[PDB]
Amino acid sequence: QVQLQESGPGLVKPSETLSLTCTVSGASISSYYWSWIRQPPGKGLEWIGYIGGEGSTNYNPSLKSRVTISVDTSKNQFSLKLRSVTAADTAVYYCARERLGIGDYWGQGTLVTVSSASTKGPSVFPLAPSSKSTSGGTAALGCLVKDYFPEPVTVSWNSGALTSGVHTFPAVLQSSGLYSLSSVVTVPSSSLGTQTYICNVNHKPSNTKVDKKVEP
Amino acid sequence: KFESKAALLAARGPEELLCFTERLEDLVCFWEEAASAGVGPGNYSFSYQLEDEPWKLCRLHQAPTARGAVRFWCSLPTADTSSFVPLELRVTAASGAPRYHRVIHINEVVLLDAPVGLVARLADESGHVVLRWLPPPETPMTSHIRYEVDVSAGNGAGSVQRVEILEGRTECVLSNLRGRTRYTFAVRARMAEPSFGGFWSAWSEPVSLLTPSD
Amino acid sequence: DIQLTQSPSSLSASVGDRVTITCRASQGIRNDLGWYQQKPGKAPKRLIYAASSLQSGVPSRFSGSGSGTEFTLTISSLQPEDFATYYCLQHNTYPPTFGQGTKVEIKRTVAAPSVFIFPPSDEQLKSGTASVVCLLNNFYPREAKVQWKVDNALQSGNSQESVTEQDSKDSTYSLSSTLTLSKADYEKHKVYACEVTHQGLSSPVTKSFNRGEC
Repeated sequence: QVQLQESGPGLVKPSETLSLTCTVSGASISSYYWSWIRQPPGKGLEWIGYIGGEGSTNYNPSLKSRVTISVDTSKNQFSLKLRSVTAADTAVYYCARERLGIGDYWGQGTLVTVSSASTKGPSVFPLAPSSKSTSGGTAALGCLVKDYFPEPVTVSWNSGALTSGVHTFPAVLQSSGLYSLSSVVTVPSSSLGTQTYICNVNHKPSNTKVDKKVEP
Repeated sequence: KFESKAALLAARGPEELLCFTERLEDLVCFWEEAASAGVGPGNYSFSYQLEDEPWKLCRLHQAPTARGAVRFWCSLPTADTSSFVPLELRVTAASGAPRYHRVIHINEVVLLDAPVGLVARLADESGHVVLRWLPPPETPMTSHIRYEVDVSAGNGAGSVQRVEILEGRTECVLSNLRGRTRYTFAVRARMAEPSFGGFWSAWSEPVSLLTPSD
Repeated sequence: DIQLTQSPSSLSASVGDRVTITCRASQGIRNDLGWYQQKPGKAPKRLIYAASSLQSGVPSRFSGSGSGTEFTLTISSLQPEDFATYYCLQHNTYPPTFGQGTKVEIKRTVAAPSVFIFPPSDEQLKSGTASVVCLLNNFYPREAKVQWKVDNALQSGNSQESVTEQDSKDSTYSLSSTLTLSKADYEKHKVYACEVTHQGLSSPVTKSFNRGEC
């Protein structure tokens, strides 16, 4: 087994720091070398630096002025420390295991946004089918995710049971300086009768935990 | 042996690291460049991993190359060396500024010693030279070594003829040689098959014959 | 830092046929490359390592070749799940650096956009704002022109646009458009419609809802 997960996501305000750590489980960190990687959303990936059970490190000349990589053996994890944050740090951040130039395996992926704006809570509303009693066939439904900051907003369906039909949409910048979503689902009205539609949202930055069902 | 097989390879690629392997027991890594008074072996650090173990040392040794440069090199044990499986090595400077981080397939850099015991004789049978040689010493299952013979006609003459010897053969007759000329024969060697690719060995030390009148 | 310039920038291939991607380096790195795959919701996965050695687990329809300066990754037979953005990485001369990043898209028989238009359920009206959720479940090609209209009149920069990443299973896009108006405007007007002029049917299709039609 090879597994990695990054801790404490969220938001950051300029010339501050980051406390991303990476939970390693499977093989012993004693052996291999580990890396972090950065990506401004739709622009390109940048490698930042490595570190082993060696203690030894290396940082990209584009961040060496800032960057620090840490290593705790008993904890079995490794921390990125990054200071002097700005609007050139608005990016996706992955941890990986350098067996060669990547690491066979990358960490799930963490988003961290950077601005003056602070945590903002998303809102949730059902969307019933707009039917009369005329003509049917299939059917679409859905919750909603409206006005929030920053990201990410994961939306499942009833403890992650339903699946085939989900189409969580990309967030879009409105004008209120706040993203917005839209999470639909497709099933015949043949089962709009023998079960109800209950999604369980999460937006960790502003810890929002909702449960809006969608009836006929 | 070393200096020579180092030389053979330094024949291309500037600041590149070149590991190779000889009798297929120990791999050997090396790179070059003389600079100034402030260097040394202890100046660099050579870390390897026989895929998935604790890291070790393609462990350093400095030497001056006859060309007036510097060479850094090192080897790795045999039983550990189990071919076909990759190997990645990380080579860093004073401070752990990295200068190489390469993956190398042991099986594909087999470099042989030059054949040897070269013997040319006229043919008690026409206008041919008959060539016999012996495989590079201490080389495992010789039976899959292919050779190539070269025929020079000499700096002053400045000419050639080349021949691909069947794998595992050590003889060959050389026909179509001008009368009254002086021929210089040299042989080289590579692992035939299967899998394990590599490089030509040096040319064996040569042997010349002066051909009789036509 | 070394520059890896990939091409074509993006692509569009059918299921089946043989996609090929190149990757040129500002300085020959020879052997020292990895190809990578980035799926939409997923952390990126490593197809090729050491320029040409296939990683464990990745399909054998993926391969890579090349050396020194130009590199090729080639997907021998395209799958719908083969949707993703691919990147070449270099670790010859630190720091490691990636490519621009060829995105590839799945050409797939033209499909019709099954349309819906849902009620702003009563709880969104205390926010004080109108927003109609007009969805186009499973369509192709992407080329979408959704025009909202209040009481039969085309509007200027009124709608709110979103669009999903191509499906892994049947390769179809889905759209999300929302209308912007005040609680004052919603309670006064009655007609609201999206004018889907998609290629799916040979004529436009429109769905609506009235507040006095509960």
